[PDB]
Amino acid sequence: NNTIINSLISIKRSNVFAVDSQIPTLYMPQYISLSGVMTNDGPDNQAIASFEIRDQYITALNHLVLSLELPEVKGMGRFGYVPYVGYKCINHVSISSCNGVIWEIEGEELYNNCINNTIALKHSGYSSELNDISIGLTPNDTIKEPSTVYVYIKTPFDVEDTFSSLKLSDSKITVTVTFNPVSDIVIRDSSFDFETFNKEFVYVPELSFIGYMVKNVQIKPSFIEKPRRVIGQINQPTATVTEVHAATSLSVYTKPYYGNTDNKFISYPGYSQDEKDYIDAYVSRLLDDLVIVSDGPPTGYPESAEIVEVPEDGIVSIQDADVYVKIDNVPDNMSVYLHTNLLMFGTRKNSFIYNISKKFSAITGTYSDATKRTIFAHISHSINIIDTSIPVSLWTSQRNVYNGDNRSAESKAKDLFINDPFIKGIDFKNKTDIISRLEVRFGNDVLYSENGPISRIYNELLTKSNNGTRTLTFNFTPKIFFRPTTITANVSRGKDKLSVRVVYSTMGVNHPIYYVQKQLVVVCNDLYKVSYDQGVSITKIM
Amino acid sequence: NNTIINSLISIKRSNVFAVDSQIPTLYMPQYISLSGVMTNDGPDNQAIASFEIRDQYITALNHLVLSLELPEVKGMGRFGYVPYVGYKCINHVSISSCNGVIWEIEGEELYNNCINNTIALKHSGYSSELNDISIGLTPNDTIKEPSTVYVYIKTPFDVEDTFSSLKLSDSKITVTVTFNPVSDIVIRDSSFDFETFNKEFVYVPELSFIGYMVKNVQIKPSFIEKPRRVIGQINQPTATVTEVHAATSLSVYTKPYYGNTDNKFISYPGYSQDEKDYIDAYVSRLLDDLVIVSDGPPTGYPESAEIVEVPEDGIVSIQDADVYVKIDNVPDNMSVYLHTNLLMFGTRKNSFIYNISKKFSAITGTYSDATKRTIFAHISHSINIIDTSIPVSLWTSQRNVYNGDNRSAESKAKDLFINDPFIKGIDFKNKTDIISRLEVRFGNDVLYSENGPISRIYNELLTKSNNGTRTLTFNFTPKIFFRPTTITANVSRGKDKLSVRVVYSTMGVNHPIYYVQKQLVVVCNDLYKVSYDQGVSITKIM
Amino acid sequence: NNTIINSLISIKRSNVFAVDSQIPTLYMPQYISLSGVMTNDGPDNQAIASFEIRDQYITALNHLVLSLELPEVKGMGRFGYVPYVGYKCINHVSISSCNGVIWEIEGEELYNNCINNTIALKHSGYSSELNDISIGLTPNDTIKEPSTVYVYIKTPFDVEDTFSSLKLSDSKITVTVTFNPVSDIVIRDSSFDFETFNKEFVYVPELSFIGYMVKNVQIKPSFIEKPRRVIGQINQPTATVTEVHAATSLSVYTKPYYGNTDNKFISYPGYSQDEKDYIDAYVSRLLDDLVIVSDGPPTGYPESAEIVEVPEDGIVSIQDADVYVKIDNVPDNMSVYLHTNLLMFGTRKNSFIYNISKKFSAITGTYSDATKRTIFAHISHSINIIDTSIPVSLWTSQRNVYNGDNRSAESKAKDLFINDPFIKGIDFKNKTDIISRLEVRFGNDVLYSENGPISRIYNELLTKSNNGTRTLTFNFTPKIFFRPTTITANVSRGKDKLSVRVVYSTMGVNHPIYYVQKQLVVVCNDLYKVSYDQGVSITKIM
Repeated sequence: NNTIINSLISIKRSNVFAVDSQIPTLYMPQYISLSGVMTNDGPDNQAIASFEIRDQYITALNHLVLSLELPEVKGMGRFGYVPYVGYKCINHVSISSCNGVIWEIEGEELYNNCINNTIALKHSGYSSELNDISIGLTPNDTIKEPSTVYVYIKTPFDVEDTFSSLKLSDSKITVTVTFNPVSDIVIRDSSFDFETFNKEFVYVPELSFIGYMVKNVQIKPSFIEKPRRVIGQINQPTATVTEVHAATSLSVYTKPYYGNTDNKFISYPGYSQDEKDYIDAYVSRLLDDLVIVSDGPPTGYPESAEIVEVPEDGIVSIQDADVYVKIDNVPDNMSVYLHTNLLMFGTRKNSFIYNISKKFSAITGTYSDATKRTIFAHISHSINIIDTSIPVSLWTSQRNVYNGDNRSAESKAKDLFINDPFIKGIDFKNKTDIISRLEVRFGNDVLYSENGPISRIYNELLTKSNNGTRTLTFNFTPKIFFRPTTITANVSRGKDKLSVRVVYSTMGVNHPIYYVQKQLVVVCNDLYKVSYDQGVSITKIM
Repeated sequence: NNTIINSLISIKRSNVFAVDSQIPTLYMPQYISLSGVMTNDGPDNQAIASFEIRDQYITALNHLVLSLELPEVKGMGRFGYVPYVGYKCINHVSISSCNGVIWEIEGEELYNNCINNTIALKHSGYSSELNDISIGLTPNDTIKEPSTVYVYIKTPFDVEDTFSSLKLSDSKITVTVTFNPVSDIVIRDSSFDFETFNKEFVYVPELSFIGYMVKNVQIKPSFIEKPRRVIGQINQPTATVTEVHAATSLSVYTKPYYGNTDNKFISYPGYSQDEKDYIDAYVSRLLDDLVIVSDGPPTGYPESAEIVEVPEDGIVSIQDADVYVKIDNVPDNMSVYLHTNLLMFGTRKNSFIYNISKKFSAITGTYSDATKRTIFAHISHSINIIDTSIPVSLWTSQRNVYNGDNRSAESKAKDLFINDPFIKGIDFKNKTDIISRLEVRFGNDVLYSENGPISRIYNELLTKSNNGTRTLTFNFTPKIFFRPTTITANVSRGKDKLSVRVVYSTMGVNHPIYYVQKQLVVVCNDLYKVSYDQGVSITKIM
Repeated sequence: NNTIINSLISIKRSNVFAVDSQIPTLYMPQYISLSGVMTNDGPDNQAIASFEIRDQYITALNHLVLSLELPEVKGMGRFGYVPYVGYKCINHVSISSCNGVIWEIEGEELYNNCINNTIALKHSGYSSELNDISIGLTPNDTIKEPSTVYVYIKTPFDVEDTFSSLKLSDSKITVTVTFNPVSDIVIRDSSFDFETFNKEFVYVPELSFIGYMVKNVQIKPSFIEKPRRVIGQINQPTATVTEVHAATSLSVYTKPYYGNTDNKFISYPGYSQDEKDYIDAYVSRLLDDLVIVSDGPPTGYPESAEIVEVPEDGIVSIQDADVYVKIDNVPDNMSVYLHTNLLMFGTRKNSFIYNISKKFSAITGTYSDATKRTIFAHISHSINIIDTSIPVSLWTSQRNVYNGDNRSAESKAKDLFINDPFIKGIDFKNKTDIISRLEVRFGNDVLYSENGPISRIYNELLTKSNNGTRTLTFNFTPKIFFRPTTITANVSRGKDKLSVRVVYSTMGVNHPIYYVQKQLVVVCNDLYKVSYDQGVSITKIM
């Protein structure tokens, strides 16, 4: 061993075993919490909370956390909050000064920036207590107990802590939070008295931040990135963000538009949010009408329903599709029935039929004489996240030549209103990639084009995220310590804008998901200079 | 595309594409492992392992890892290790030189610092193999096979690798590990011969660390943070840490005190540690006594037990509560019975009753003729984490007007001794927040006060942790490269101390968990200067 | 509160609230994707894709991503891709210039470097769509739909983004990807027409990278680490990497060699890759032959099979082992049977026996008259990851004194060919540590020796990984900004090499897994200097 030590044993070297331990600026942090001023004026009387931060001792601040006291939900229907309820109820956030807006973000973009922060996401409300679809039995029954959720309003001032902090520069800072209508953050059946709930519900907010009391602060200018959103017209595959002079990134995604529907869906998995969870919740809801053990032909189904007695061999053939169903402990007086067309969709009477019953291979279970119901054991099916994301209105579409919804009255009563504001793609999990081509143009010249989502793969790799978006990043320079790298305009050559064009993929004219309306969302991060001369001021880089 | 590359094309610029690649200090790392010296003197003859580090070539060190050789557990009872068994058996760790203690930590605080390190936590012993509750059948049977567990003793010397490393100078460094009783790290039934196990069990430790052999080390002074904790009096909502002169943080949490009990609990979920897992383990244990299938009235239950035959409609009414129990394949000669008061608690006769049977709404299952038992299918219940965290001693408490434990002898035999040293709150998962208010005072002046756990929300956000504590951090300055920012005393004004006052929520005099004793835990991180002049020396900042 | 802000209120201090915001090098990033040139000119017509990056505008590059287009798999057998299919089909990657190879890696080492990057791993092909063992029913049936996977080729140029980027000193850079045969990345039964699949399968690659267009680049030299591996002779417990002059790390692991077998295994868990998942998949496959309900003695099993009728008390004794099997709803004309020796191994008659039936304690379930099969409720067993990792060839081994595979013809038909190239250890999860002692020698001198895998514990702790390897790291100096610390050679003493010796564990008294052939793997990271005098050049540090 000693011979290797002697093999170890003159150049100028950097000390990697000691540090010169520099003394920082003298400061003292403090967690400050303020109650706001609530306003409900004009646009559908929307809720706006205003917080004024004016202190001679608060020199700088960062890490904004908005808390919300959710009330006790009493009643008789089925009710649950959407996952991350705290983020979903934020429509817009705006930080301002005497000189105007310093930074502002749309609710969905704040969520998108925090999507990879599991801690922040939990805090906003991701619990079985909140997200499970609870049931009221009596008019005085408690559906949900009161709860407090915490929303981390991630800002550019948190990146490098004290270094990136917002300096107040002897000015009043006003944080303004615009809320989404409570209908958005709630999942309910028709049975629930939403009318009374909507009237009585009030957002109860409190803004908290980390304040810094700094002795002899030496302020210098900085740069900030402001996200700017462009939502295209319904089913328009283009968006243009004008006046692009110094952008650090460009993000592209799609959103479904459910305005052509009642926002009612057959099932929701609640707290369990995996792709398998959405599917299982759906299959579970259909099974009660799909396999019926009755004496004799089942009653209470539309005349359009084709309920067939299962043969001795257990195989029911629905055209090309074969469904094997074998139920144990069936009474001698009863028979096993299969609903041959629970949900079906067709463009013409001679067209291809999209039938949900055809999506089942094998159904096995045991009948309970005690509870007079079937307890399914093993199911073989080809159901997917797209089926679970079909608004019930699209099965009943004018475009559908058949009845479409052949379920029982009971099943239809259990349908849920889902108005989740932050849905992407055409499914609840944004699994299906509906973009075949992406084309970005700086002016009239093609800046980037792709077929596969390589820009999404890079976005996920570079940010270590499981939920990325097709993103072009122009800045690979360290934040705060350097002026960000940007795509830079040439007004003379008319390179004032970024135009995005997509080429969507298609399904059969016979799949209800074909009729889901899409909107293209383009997000641009513009570079701004922060000056602290006469209070806090921001200037667009040009 | 070329017009955009021409749109890209004199200011002083920082090179972001090249680096000057500076030569570091000449060193050679080495993984060194040492066997210690075991001592069992004085306080209940507690186990203390001592490791002496001194090598003409070891210049500096970091990343301490304690290996523990767990023996083969042979015998007849039910036995399991606590999750993260390696951390749980550490009572205290102390690094010291000829000049005295350099750094020391209480076992629970070392665990708290490593709670967000999933890798370190797995290494300490978190598996099906160690943490499941295993069963012995013969006196020579193997309950547990031998295993090695690795405990990462996180120190302030690992933060910035070689830069933050502990320099040994020429002094002898002594690492001293104080071990908790084996009783603490084991979960067992009464059937297990713990008496023989306790006598025969010996901690078998080995300390490993990364040692650096540095040629011509140039040592400079440093700063280190030392955690200091104060445990309040049983049930007292106050604690004070005296002599606070330069603290970087203050943390507040509570701990249950189970000294007033036998430390016996009805159930443990083993390796599965989710809130649902604790609850499911509990429900599973109760169900065997809760719904009985017998010919006729069930036998072998206390006279105080009220077992009722389930009516034809399947609904059994226990006062206000309605329990629906429908079991399939019941023999013709037998009936279904419900235990109306399995577990009961009352402080007064003909007054409020905490009844565990009332916590069930629906119970379905099928009777097995082959194994003469019920295989429960679906259970609707309101059992919580608190219920699963009630010691069984409290159900039998002298406060209790009722017998309380109306379970079978068989059920009671399956109860488990749990002595896990690192339990927080009043439940096994520290879910229930028992602090309504927190008030911190620097001297006589209020430094901070809160109602909601905002300080915990910030602690979780700032440290990216799922298991935070109400913490006030005063240092937001980068570690190692800067002198930490601290709350600084003014002895003249009497600002020598930090006094914590909480306000506890209450469960109610008729809830068995009301009788769980609490302890306030206040943790203060004091700033210290490290000098390497005459061996390693530390000096408290004042 | 104000008295504490006055308690806050001259030394030179570092500004922690402002930054001088330095302007970076003027650049513009771009995501570039190129189609390659496919070659199959030996050794065994192995597929080699070549990508040439020659651009007057591309100054530097990093973040290489290989996309592969997987075709539609049509046919009749059972087929599934291996988890992380994208990484598994890479045999070798080589980046080179006019001056030769700059950096190259063996496919397994690229995977090992990316094993802790969950995002990259998902992208390469980890999904129920890709990894589930799918079934074809007709010769025209679609087993797998077409899919695209993305393989992140992690290089030393991504570490510090633009700073660590590969500069192209106006030279053509050629990326060369060598592909493993498609057999390696596929899991199939005998029924599948692999012959036609292998003929028709073609790798369809596309290389993507982040190019940087830099104005007035100021290039400086750098250092790079190149992984180099040596695979020992079959069952030889030693390996030696020659010409070691400046290594930053040394890694040691073993690989099973399944060449002495048909690469057929009884079960695979598909997408579900937990240790429990592998075990459950295995137990599920054995159960159909383990507990038989027939009239009367079961038929279609080898004469060597010992199938016993389960007694009234339900307990069947297989020597020391007791198996309790209780099946419900068994017809009056039928009996319950237990296969006493489903799989048995021995190298000597009337000596030790490894019997898989003996690894079961209890088996319960209910017979379905409807599907004429047993639905197993609860199983008590002692089956582990090793048992699921034993090739069927070892049961049929010449050394085996018994028949070995006493399963039904049906069971044997469901066996799967697994040729996963990146298997470590002797089990599918590399859980079992088969090294009792490790000894590393730099020349003739012992550099390091250990018994337990402390080097693996440190590797996992230091890199924050769940799947580490026994690794000695010599560099603890920050990458890019410093010349890496290395173990240095002394050619005179013959310290030119690193010689590793291992003592494999006996793996138990009579385990078939002891006859799985092992290959000791040693990986060395050699330090290379990157120079740009004329084009891009590398030089091995000596």
